[PDB]
Amino acid sequence: YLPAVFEEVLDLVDAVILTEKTALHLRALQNFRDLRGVLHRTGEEWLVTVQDTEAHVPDVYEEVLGVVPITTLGPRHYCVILDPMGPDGKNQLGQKRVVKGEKSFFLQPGERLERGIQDVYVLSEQQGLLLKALQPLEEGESEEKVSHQAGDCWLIRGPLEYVPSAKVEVVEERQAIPLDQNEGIYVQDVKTGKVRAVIGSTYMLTQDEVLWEKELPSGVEELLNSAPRNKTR
Amino acid sequence: YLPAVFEEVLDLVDAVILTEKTALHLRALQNFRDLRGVLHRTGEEWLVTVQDTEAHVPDVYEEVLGVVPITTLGPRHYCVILDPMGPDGKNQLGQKRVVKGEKSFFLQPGERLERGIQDVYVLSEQQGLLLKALQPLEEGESEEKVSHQAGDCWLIRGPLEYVPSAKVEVVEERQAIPLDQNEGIYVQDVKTGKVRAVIGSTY
Repeated sequence: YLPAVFEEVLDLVDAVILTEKTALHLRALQNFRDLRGVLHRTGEEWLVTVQDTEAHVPDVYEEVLGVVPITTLGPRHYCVILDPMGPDGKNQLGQKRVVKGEKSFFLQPGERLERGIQDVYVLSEQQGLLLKALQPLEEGESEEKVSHQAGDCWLIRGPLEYVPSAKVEVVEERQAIPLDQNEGIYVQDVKTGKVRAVIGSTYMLTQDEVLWEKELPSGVEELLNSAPRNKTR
Repeated sequence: YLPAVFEEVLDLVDAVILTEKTALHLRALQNFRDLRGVLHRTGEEWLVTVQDTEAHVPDVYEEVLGVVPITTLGPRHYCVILDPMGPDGKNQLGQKRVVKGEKSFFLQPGERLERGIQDVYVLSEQQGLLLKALQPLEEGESEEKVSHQAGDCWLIRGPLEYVPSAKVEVVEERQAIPLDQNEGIYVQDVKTGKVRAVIGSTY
């Protein structure tokens, strides 16, 4: 290319190789159309991928930001995208989206993940999850398909795979209570304060229950005759 | 070859010998067609083998990455290929494939193995494997051909050969319990907490 008398050469541009594992983050420096003829006003940010071109060229009206990696959610992985791209083409700022199930995408412009690629909750017959409805009376959208108030809590157990819905928060992992013949623990139903003693077979704590402490007034060294006895047992 | 006035010689190229035990990993530097006339866009990566040519030549539009060894799975060997090449011709990123049974292939571009050439589980009448369904209610695809929930666990025993399916994880190797006349151990059924004492024969 011979530079004309009126033209001035600055430098060569290198079209960054767009692979399946990478995407190009660009931003408009003025109102124009890119190589594919797409309307890009000043300030707007967009992504470029293999679907568009195998190598897009940093244009004079395009500012390169970086290289977006294909956020790959494995078969038992999930993530919570903050400020997710709505259908209108703007970030839903102050909201969040949940995605999972062998999916793979590029993180849309002006977004991020809460934790970033979390392991989908998988829990057996002896493993439970205590959840809390932080938002409002969702009768659909949860495994049970039942309404949860906005503040209360509940427990989900059974051999299944759970994931934090876009309304709820996980409180704790209900576990660790195996009982046999002539053995048990004390539990207090917090809602009513009904202290009781369950014995016999293995028992997981119902949503409103919690381990209760039974004090023995100077009768410990008698019936215990090194380790401090479990006063909830 | 006499270099013309307008042409400039840089250096000689050596076509790397493609054997049955080796494959050539190449990548496109621009949109073009290779010697065999195959469409290769920029950034794309492909493999070359004895099936194509006995010695393919690093071309100017081809970038040499390395030499892929034929990953040879023996008669009692297996492997778990991460990001396996789907039928569309792209890596299924975030997934994995299981292969075994005297097989031998070249690792497709942008892939790897979990452990890399594992010994297929072989276990006698006194050897068991505790497994855990990490994923969802697979009624087919396992030896038993029965559904497993997603989180529970089960045991497989008997004189057979097992392999980790593309859904399950091995927990432990059930073994080490031989009993005879007037001998036994205490066992607790964790699901119900039913502590009991089995005696007599091996269990």
